[PDB]
Amino acid sequence: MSHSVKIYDTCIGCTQCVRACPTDVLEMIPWGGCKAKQIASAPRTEDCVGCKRCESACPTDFLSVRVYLWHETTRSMGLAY
Amino acid sequence: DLEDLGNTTGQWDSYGSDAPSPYNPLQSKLFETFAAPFTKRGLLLKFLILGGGSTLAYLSATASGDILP
Amino acid sequence: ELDPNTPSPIFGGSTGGLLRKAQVEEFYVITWDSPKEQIFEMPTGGAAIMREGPNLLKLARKEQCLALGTRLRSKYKIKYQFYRVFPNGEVQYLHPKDGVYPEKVNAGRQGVGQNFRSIGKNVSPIEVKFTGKQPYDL
Amino acid sequence: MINLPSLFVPLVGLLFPAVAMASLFLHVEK
Amino acid sequence: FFIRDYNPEQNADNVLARMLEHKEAIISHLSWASLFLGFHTLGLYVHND
Amino acid sequence: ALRIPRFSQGIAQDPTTRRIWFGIATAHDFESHDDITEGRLYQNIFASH
Amino acid sequence: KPTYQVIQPINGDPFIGSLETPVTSSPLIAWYLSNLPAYRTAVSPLLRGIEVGLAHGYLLVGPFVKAGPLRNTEIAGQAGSLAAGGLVVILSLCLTIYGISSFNEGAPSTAPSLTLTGRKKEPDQLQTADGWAKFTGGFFFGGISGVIWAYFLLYVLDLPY
Ligand code: CLA
Ligand code: CLA
Ligand code: CLA
Ligand code: CLA
Ligand code: CLA
Ligand SMILES: CCCCCCCCCCCCO[C@H]1O[C@H](CO)[C@@H](O[C@H]2O[C@H](CO)[C@@H](O)[C@H](O)[C@H]2O)[C@H](O)[C@H]1O
Ligand code: SF4
Ligand code: SF4
Repeated sequence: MSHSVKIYDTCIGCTQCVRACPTDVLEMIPWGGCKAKQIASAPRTEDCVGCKRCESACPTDFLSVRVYLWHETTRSMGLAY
Repeated sequence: DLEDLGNTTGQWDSYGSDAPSPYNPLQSKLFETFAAPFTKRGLLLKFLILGGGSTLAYLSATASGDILP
Repeated sequence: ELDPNTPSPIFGGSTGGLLRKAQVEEFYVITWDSPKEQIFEMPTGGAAIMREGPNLLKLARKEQCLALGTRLRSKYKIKYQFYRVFPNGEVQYLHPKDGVYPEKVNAGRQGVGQNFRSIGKNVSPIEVKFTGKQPYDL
Repeated sequence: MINLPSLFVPLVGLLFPAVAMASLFLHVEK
Repeated sequence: FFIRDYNPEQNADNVLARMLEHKEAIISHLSWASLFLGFHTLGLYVHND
Repeated sequence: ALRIPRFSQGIAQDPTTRRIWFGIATAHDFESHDDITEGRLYQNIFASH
Repeated sequence: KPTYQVIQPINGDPFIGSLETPVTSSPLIAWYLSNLPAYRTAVSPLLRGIEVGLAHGYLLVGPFVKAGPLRNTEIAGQAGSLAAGGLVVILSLCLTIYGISSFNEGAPSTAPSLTLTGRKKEPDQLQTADGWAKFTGGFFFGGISGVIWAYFLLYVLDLPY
């Protein structure tokens, strides 16, 4: 919000789990351990569109994720052009 | 190797651009103002919009005798 | 565009790729390593042979470079770069910045994750109706 | 003069629209 | 009301709540009316046709 | 890339048409668009109707 | 010689595309369109306005004088200016409130020429508003006007056949 769809989970481990998504996600931040201990819902998100390819794979274990920014770019659209 | 239409031929060569037409019919400023009302404008265009459209619509309908629908 | 051909990467023509508002906004070219010359899929309906380098073709929008990337690491190599061009050079510098290959640590950047509170019971509604006294703007 | 009350359909159904379709292209700009 | 306004701690044990709480039933003993009111009107009207 | 019809900012920007279509069809949803305070809103429905 | 120019797709880089081909770009097409706005701006517009206004002018006659609402007219008017003259007005301002997309506002003044322009970067705008006026001002006196040596003329006319 301006991109706020929660995929968070608890493991935030990313091996045989999830990577897919055009740019948006650099993660691998760590947080002071969780087993695999790469955590967070996100990296800085003012770059790309609105997939839910974001889960589809590797847990979010509450909500899926989805469309919702509303507040919508063009670059975040696909079309201006 | 005689034949080749030895540099055949070129043009100068295969350029085109640099003067293909004299530009335009004379008319210089056979108009210039001539009719101003779009040649004046700052500011207009309402003015005109109520006028043109007031006749068109005003006489556009009313009268003389029917001729009805 | 003859007087300078810089080119590394080899299409021929297409209807495809960028049309005007790449000039008027933000530009988006991707560049890469190669071994021995191979014939490739594209974004935009297809295809070409590479050879070498810069190996620096430019794309429309960022989804497209990364999109090869998947494309580009099946059939392999390490090295793919994608940069974002303006008209007017820089800010927003896109793949360069720290490391690459997200799935590493040096640092955090980013992200949080939670807003103010964690996933648990927002059965609880939204609260006070927007006033500029209380921390609802991040 | 005889038989002539035809102006409150263009001023409205025609010209009033002209105004706003013009004018209200203030949504684009002003 | 349930999303923009409405206040689960402010409401609770409390009859409007309880409506959420014992809700899975509410749609069922509703959907049981329809499905019944369904095929039974539709037996009588095709059969009749 | 202009700044344009206001209450929203979110809306106020996308070039893509959504800016008009949407422009009309928030107008009415007072609570929680840009302007709004519980004192605004109320009155902003009162001198409305 | 080269199978079609020194064989290029576009101006040169493939990547924008447009698959430049005949009907895009043949010495023969391309030329049938440069006093006119397609490439270069001949003159500061003001004049292009009426050859544009006028040519498009005496059109829209048999369209709405031979296909008119209750057609083949017995009236003094049509053959006719009539309604069509009304269209060039609606048209011509539907045309103006587009010259509020660009204002960009100046007089520089050059229909006079220095030095082969290049425009430089004409592509894209660099038409101020005080340009798009003198065009859609030429448009009115091109539309209305170009609507009369249409009807002024007797139609000597050719019969279906
Ligand atoms: C609310 C609306 C409404 C109204 C009031 C009208 C009204 C009209 N429509 Mg119409 N129409 C509408 C909605 C409407 N329409 C819609 C939604 C559609 C789409 C389905 C149409 C599709 C349609 C068609 C296809 C046609 C019409 C036509 C007409 C006209 C029929 C009679 C006529 O000749 O006009 C009376 C007046 C005029 C046409 C303009 C008169 C201007 C003259 C007096 C000027 C000439 C003198 C001189 C040059 C000017 C002097 C200026 C000086 C001061 C400098 C009439 C004006 C027909 C028509 O107009 O053909 C002739 C026909 O074309 N309509
Ligand atoms: C066969 C037809 C059919 C019918 C009967 C309808 C009927 C309707 N459609 Mg619709 N529609 C259709 C086919 C149809 N549609 C198709 C094929 C598409 C696309 C595939 C659409 C896409 C569509 C959309 C997106 C919407 C509608 C809406 C509507 C409703 C709005 C009615 C209204 O009064 O607006 C009146 C319309 C106008 C006033 C705008 C027209 C502007 C013109 C006249 C300007 C002319 C420009 C001129 C040259 C400039 C001169 C300048 C001058 C102004 C100064 C109406 C129920 C709307 C809706 O749902 O609203 C409730 C809207 O959402 N339709
Ligand atoms: C004419 C309609 C068609 C039919 C038959 C139905 C039927 C139904 N809709 Mg429905 N619906 C329709 C069009 C239809 N809808 C349309 C166009 C829309 C909007 C786009 C909706 C939107 C809608 C909603 C929102 C809901 C329903 C619901 C329902 C169910 C409500 C329970 C009921 O009425 O009795 C039961 C059904 C009938 C009387 C229909 C006949 C079903 C049986 C008898 C099949 C016959 C067996 C046959 C011999 C074997 C053939 C199969 C094969 C082996 C050859 C019912 C199944 C609701 C629901 O889910 O209820 C729990 C609710 O969710 N509908
Ligand atoms: C009204 C139009 C419609 C539109 C918007 C387009 C648009 C386009 N067409 Mg196209 N086309 C159309 C109808 C249309 N076409 C039809 C009906 C055909 C016949 C099948 C074609 C066959 C065609 C081909 C083969 C090509 C295109 C191409 C194109 C694209 C670029 C070419 C260009 O603009 O060069 C500029 C065009 C001109 C300067 C046109 C000049 C011709 C005038 C002067 C004729 C005047 C008529 C004369 C008085 C007498 C003829 C009488 C009558 C029989 C017509 C562009 C997207 C090209 C493409 O795919 O993209 C690169 C491709 O080459 N078209
Ligand atoms: C979409 C099409 C369809 C078509 C083909 C027509 C056609 C017609 N309608 Mg009509 N009508 C329609 C849908 C249509 N209508 C619908 C949907 C409605 C209800 C919404 C109506 C309601 C209606 C009414 C009330 C009337 C008509 C009338 C007419 C006639 C007069 C048109 C006129 O003079 O305008 C002027 C025409 C022009 C300015 C045409 C110029 C441009 C054309 C040639 C297209 C450009 C192509 C061009 C040649 C490009 C080729 C390449 C080039 C470079 C060479 C004409 C027969 C009138 C009539 O009385 O019928 C006999 C009557 O007023 N219509
Ligand atoms: C009906 C009156 C026609 C006679 C022309 C004088 C009025 C024209 C309107 C402009 C009003 C000011 O008078 C004007 O005279 C000439 C216009 O023709 C200009 O002389 C020249 O420079 C102008 C200023 O940018 C430009 O429009 C042109 O390049 C050119 O006309 C004077 O710079 C200007 O001051
Ligand atoms: S998708 Fe979920 S589980 Fe997987 S890494 Fe991301 S946050 Fe963790
Ligand atoms: S699709 Fe979703 S998760 Fe993936 S990059 Fe886009 S916003 Fe992020």
